[PDB]
Amino acid sequence: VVLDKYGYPILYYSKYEDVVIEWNPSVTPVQIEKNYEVKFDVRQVVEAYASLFKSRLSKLKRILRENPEISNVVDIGKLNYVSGDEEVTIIGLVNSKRETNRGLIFEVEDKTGIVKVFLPKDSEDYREAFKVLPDAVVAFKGFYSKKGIFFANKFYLPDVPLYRKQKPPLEEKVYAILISDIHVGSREFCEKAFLKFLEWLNGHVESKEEEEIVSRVKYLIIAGDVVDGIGIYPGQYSDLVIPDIFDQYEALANLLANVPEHITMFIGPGNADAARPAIPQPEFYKEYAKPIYKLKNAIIISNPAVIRLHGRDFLIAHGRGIEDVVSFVPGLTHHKPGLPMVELLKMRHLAPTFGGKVPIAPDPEDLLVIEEVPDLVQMGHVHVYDAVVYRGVQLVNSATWQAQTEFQKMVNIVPTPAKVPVVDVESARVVKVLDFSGWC
Ligand SMILES: C[As](C)(=O)[O-]
Ligand SMILES: [Fe+3]
Ligand SMILES: [Zn+2]
Repeated sequence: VVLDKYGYPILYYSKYEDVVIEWNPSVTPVQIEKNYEVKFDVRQVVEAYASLFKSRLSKLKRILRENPEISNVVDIGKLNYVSGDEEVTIIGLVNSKRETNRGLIFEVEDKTGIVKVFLPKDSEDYREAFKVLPDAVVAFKGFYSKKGIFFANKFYLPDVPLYRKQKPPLEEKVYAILISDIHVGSREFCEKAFLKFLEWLNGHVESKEEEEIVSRVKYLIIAGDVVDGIGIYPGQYSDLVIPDIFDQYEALANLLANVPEHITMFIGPGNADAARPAIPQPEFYKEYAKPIYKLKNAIIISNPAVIRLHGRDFLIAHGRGIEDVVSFVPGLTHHKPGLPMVELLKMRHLAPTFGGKVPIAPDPEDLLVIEEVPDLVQMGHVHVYDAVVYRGVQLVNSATWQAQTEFQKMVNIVPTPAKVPVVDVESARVVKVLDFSGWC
């Protein structure tokens, strides 16, 4: 039985009040100038979705036009004023996508019209066109039939540039720790493993290599599902140790209060959090999440957000789009969220698909478009660790602190709890993975 305060689910144990972890005096932190900036945050800004699709198409059409190979772009509404002898390019939204034994049939839409696009079974770009999600913005080079079909010979994605200038080296080596899906309130929350991680952060390490990493750790990024929430799925009460949303954030803040003062924490919301029930999520609902807002070394970031650390762009998103990729693309699955994350980077959109459990807000501007090329992309949500480099961009899933729940077992989700990516800010790369799973 769920309860509501002003409409929101609030309720249906210890809150780590006693938890006190002090810094190890034996370890001295390396004195580095903290160079950080929230480069992008959601808060820095008839048909309900008309303005959103206009914004999405306009933004991604700009990214496609930056490809030197994309030329002779013509409006879809002008396609039969074009003779069948002229090779043209069209840019538009993938409205529909259907496979025949003879190839792929797309319904592509721009600001001027809609057209049926055919791509033959084995056009060298087929593998990519077979993977593209609907409501993504793509380009097609080909000829118009005059029967109503665009016979494409080439398919293009917004993508990331193959060549980008290397960044100047930093004065000192600085590390960033990536975590997500803590799920405080769940019986499956790896409580001891997380306490051992807080000890590790406070210089309580047993090797010299770890000691030189801990001394240089200045940033901690939390990519959503910081609490387990209330009424997220039917039967969730059976798994909750803390069945109160206020007490979940209070328990979380009591743990996060034990994060060293020299570490700047960037905390973003997820789908389990007391935040907007659609994406993008500006922040957390301050009425429920107040205890984390009061942490001295914490900065509440939006979902999505872009954090510039020492000149390196870290794009932080919860990871709702990984689900869209695994459902729509056969062959791609969890156990490896790295490849689905590459597809979102290539589409330059975090969650293009409409209709899923993935609620996309009918906002005026599409803030889910990856407008600028990041150095690192951090996502959570799927509860499986992975890391892959695509064209100099590090794609990384920060896993979870939650062991396999009853519900996860049923929907065949196999998590990799307590696996912590260690990021070298200079190269914006995962250099080590801390494994605290022995405590699970
Ligand atoms: C429990 As979940 C799959 O919403 O991180
Ligand atoms: Fe989660
Ligand atoms: Zn989630």
